[PDB]
Amino acid sequence: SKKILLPEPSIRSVMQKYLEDRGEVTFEKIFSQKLGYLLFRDFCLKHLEEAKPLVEFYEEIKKYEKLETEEERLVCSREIFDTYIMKELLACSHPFSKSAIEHVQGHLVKKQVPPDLFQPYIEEICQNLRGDVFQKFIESDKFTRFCQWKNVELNIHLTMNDFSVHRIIGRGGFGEVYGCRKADTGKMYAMKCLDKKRIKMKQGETLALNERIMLSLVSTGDCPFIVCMSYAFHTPDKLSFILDLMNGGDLHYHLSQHGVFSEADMRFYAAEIILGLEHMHNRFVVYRDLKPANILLDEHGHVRISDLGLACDFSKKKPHASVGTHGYMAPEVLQKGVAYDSSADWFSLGCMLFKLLRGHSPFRQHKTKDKHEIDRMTLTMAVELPDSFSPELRSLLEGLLQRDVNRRLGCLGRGAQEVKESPFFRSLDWQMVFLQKYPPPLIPPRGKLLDSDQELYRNFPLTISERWQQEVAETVFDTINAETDRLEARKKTKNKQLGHEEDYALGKDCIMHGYMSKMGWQRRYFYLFPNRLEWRGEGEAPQSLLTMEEIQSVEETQIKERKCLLLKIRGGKQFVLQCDSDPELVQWKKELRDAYREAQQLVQRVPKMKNKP
Amino acid sequence: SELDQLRQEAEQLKNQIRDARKACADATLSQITNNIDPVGRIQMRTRRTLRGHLAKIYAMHWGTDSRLLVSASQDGKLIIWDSYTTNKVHAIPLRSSWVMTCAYAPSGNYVACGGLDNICSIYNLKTREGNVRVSRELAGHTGYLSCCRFLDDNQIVTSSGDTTCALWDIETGQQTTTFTGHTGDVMSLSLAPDTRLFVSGACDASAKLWDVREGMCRQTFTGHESDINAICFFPNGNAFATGSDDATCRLFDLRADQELMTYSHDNIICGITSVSFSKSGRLLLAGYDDFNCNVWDALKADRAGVLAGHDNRVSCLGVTDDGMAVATGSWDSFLKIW
Amino acid sequence: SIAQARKLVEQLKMEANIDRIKVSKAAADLMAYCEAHAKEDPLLTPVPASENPFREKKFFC
Ligand SMILES: CCCn1c(CNc2cccc(C(=O)NCc3c(F)cccc3F)c2)nnc1-c1ccncn1
Repeated sequence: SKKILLPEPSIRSVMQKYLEDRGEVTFEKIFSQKLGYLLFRDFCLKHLEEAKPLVEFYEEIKKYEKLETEEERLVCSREIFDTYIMKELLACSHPFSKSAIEHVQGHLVKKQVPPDLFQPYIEEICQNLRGDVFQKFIESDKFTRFCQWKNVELNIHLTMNDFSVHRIIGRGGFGEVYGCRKADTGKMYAMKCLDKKRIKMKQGETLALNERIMLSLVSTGDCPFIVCMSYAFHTPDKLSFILDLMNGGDLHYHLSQHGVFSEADMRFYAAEIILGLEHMHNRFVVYRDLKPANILLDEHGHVRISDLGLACDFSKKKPHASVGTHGYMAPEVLQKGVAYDSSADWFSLGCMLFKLLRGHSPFRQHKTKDKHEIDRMTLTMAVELPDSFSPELRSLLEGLLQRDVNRRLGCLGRGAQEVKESPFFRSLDWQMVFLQKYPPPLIPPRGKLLDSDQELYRNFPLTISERWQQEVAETVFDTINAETDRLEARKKTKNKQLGHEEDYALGKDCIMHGYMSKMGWQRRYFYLFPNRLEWRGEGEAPQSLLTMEEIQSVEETQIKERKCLLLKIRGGKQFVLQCDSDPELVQWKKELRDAYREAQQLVQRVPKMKNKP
Repeated sequence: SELDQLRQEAEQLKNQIRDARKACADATLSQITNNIDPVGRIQMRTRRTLRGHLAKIYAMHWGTDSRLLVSASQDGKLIIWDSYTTNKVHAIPLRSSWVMTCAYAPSGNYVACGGLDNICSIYNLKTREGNVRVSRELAGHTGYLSCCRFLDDNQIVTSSGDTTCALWDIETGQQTTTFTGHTGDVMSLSLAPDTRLFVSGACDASAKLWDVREGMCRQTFTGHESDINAICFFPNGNAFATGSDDATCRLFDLRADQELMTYSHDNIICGITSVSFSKSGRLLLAGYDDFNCNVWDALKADRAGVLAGHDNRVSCLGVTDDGMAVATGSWDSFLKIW
Repeated sequence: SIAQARKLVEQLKMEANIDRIKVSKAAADLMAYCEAHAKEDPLLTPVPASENPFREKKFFC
């Protein structure tokens, strides 16, 4: 029902080949996945005493990387060096280079302790983890468990039944946002659920399309300052985005209640917005709709940049069209047929931050409809700075609101770093803004159906590996591992006393094995061999089969709304097969087709075996 | 052309060899046998059915005890059966699925088999630690194992699609003697009763006789028009029978150095896959791809009876040393004893 | 095929120089053999059903 249930360990046979065909059974690829790391970690710590010290050393460096001050780093660098460097050397147990030993020591004697001090040792740990150790990992239960977990991932088909909806959050142009819990893990998300009817009516199909594409270009790297996506899927009638949840309302809403903010409070919001914009700009996306309405607050008052529907990808093809809200657009943006890049947001930011301090856009003097005069003041008015402002604030705004891109902050040179280096932000530690350690100034209170058009929305569904694996790691991962270990332990003790099948796959030339089902459904365990496909019920050996010779072809087909393989057999006969998952399906197809085409190539060479007239 | 200057020379010997034989051909076996009484309707029935294999059966061979037999199947298993009761003595899962042949050692201590693995694997049927384990893999051939027969526990002979045959020291695991000459895949071999000689039959449509010890081809017999699939020694050691894709069996005499007799009929249209004689040599049993086994009067060339019990190719057969019974293996996955 | 005709010649050199026998003699002996062993061929000469494992035999060792 709702609980996550892992497949049995036998799924390894199918799964290992799936991954191996895709290049995904390598140390780099597994080690850098969250769940791959956690399972590789356990294996080294508990089941091989030659890789124990390596991973210990590794995790101790990774803790060291995150130490806030230079003094914490003098103390910890010395502990690491003592335990993982000097002692191992004295124990003759130190598998690392002379240059590694000297790089750290040479630095440590001079009391220079940068966060990346131990980088050469990181690369050499991986070097020592990457060969035999990694191979031994593949040969063990912990990779069997990786496969079980990977199986669940690549078989994700999200619907509404999978979530639990609480209450509404907002409305928009084609749809609305909602509060939801996700049943299996309990992780709380925001569900944006746009309607296809209204989309085709407003003809904003290019819009919904843009957002989903821009979201996936953004939703890697666990950025704290943009509302990112974890899933996307479709239903008969609507398009879901499962997004990071924000309950605290927007800065437009709060500006109106609180009134204008101090120079000190704007600063904090600015800091966070700048790191959001740094994130998108490093992935070649200009936001273009930076305004207070588009910045959201969580229960603690930390902020995120929200609606991505007007954002642009400027890597390949640079935008020139005027797009955005009128009192925040840049001179380049308004100018017809003029290319711009990320420079737009830096101007908007200057506009947006002035509004926090003064209650209106610099270039608007209470004009409602009249976009023109706003734009004309943008293209002539050097904005008047009240004497109230500090000179640090003054030059920041004067830098960001330069009319030429040639001069502006964050434009010619090094991007967000030019901004971060302003005297206005000189009190800040940018590491601490990122880690969200500065206290928020406001804590929010605690009380025409078309079959043709559907195919525009194929390639909409999506799951972000990195997002899903973190959801699992932080919620159910440990408890399900403990449970499905206990399940299996009793399966072993059951089979051992019920005459265990000394596995029928071993010591022959079996290509692959696993569960599938077949009507004449019936669940049976299959063994594919170079010249036949055996299968069996439980508590016996295989007592029936099909030969690679009598298989004419293998196709995918559809039965009772499910995808299943269809084998056309020699005697004009048919054979139908269900799999539990899309990977299994894909891999049987490939291996069956491989095997029979090669078997039938062989038999023809052998006069005793082939058919005669 | 040095190669011309020895090609016509290959003819002036191939003619000289036809000559010496034609000179010996003063009568025919059918003329000599024309007097003796017919054998009379040999109406054998099926007395046992062996169920167990899951796919085609490709080969079988009787133990010298006229009671146990091994069969070998597309299902990647040897099965050793007890024909008297129908029980299975061992069910041996193989390392390679693609076995084509199997053999039983005179002692009953070993069985051999092979196929597209290009390996003749020997199985100890009585491991000191009471188990059935592979005790040797004979590697050397560069084509598929098509047939094999033990001389004894330490010696075996093997035929192959690489066109060679070979005697093996099982202990050394080496070819003690190689037998080259054939120009096509070799399908079958029969060992003479005295195991001093053996014949082989190949897709070049010729059969050869070899000196086990000296490692040479003594005589080459031709006449078939297509692949020779099966070959069998006559009990007295002086003749042998073959079965071909050409729809005929033929009998060859060693000392006459030529064919004596052809067994065919205008209704019988597909190839023979297997042959052997009854104990006295009077009957020649042959298996067909038409699903039957025909029983021929070896001496008169008459069809004496049929065995119609299989729903696909009859792929192999054997006659028990005691002459008590015939075993037919089939692509239908069953063996029957008759 | 240089030294392929060489060994094909001398193989036939051997195959040619065996002393052969007349067919009538070969067929005579074949016929003789069968006749001398007809009594002992159970497919030609039935044994009692109780001696046949595949019909009526009861006791086996
Ligand atoms: C409190 C809701 C604020 N919010 C919006 C606001 N935008 C929005 C909300 C619902 C539907 C649509 C929509 O139909 N957008 C289509 C669209 C574009 F995709 C691009 C430009 C205009 C436009 F109408 C747009 N989008 N996501 C959120 C949101 C709310 C809470 N947590 C996380 N995210």
